[PDB]
Amino acid sequence: SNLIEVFVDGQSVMVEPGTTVLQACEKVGMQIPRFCYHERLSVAGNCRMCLVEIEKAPKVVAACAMPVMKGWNILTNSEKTKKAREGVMEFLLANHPLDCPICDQGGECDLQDQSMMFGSDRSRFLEGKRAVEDKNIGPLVKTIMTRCIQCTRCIRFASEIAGVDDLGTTGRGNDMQVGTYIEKMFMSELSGNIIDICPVGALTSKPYAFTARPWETRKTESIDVMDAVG
Amino acid sequence: RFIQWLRNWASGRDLQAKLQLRYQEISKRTQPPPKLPVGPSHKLSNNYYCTR
Ligand code: SF4
Ligand code: SF4
Ligand code: FES
Repeated sequence: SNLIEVFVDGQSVMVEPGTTVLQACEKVGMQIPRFCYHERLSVAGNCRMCLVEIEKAPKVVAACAMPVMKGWNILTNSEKTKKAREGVMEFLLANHPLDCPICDQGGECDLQDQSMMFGSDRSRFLEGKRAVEDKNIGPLVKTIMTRCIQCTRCIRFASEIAGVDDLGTTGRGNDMQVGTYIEKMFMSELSGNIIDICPVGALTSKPYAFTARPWETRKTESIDVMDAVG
Repeated sequence: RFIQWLRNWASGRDLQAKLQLRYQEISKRTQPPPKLPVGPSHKLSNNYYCTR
């Protein structure tokens, strides 16, 4: 009742009528690459990394924002999907500078755990690499806005849960930027909690800045006691 | 000389295959700067992933 069997790689599963292709393929234990998407946020689509070749169609669709019709064959690995996940993640790895000796998210960036598995082998660009300038906002958010692959993820968070309407999009085409037009500081509750959301190492912590790389720590779970909600 | 042929009566006679390469006709040095060819499908427009 209230379901459609969709053959995800030729294998049945019953979802709600009106869910997403991403949640369907994640239900059967698979990962499609995720840049312009978050579960705890709204949904946009302007990275165009999830691209699956749907069966009985010459075109390619993106799994972020579309419903699922009567049961398709969501052909995950094809000889054309790998001509797309290689495709998009060759452009955005060009207009970007050669950091990571010094990029402080250097052990967990999503241009670094996608780029071994998916994507191409070498480069053919071979000169270019625009370089914008940075600024300061508060004494907590160490700020390199050069890297900033414009996935529109920090931007919606101002309209999301933290209701401070502060950020925007300034520019057109190749040249757009993310930061505040005026030099207004941005600080309230949750204001230091953006540096987890930024999926590359363009945003990071100010006191933590230059200490140690994230493959030497020992992750032990615990609880903080500085408030009554735990 | 007379100490020479006593080495040539004993255990045959070699006179050329010395146990040292310390003399001449050991390769001393090499001049040119090297450059390496980059061959195996390193190029573009056909060399392309999902084929390899
Ligand atoms: S901070 Fe950088 S990575 Fe994060 S949403 Fe803005 S442009 Fe994209
Ligand atoms: S954030 Fe990504 S692209 Fe930038 S230096 Fe780190 S791994 Fe490289
Ligand atoms: S993954 Fe966000 S649009 Fe393709």
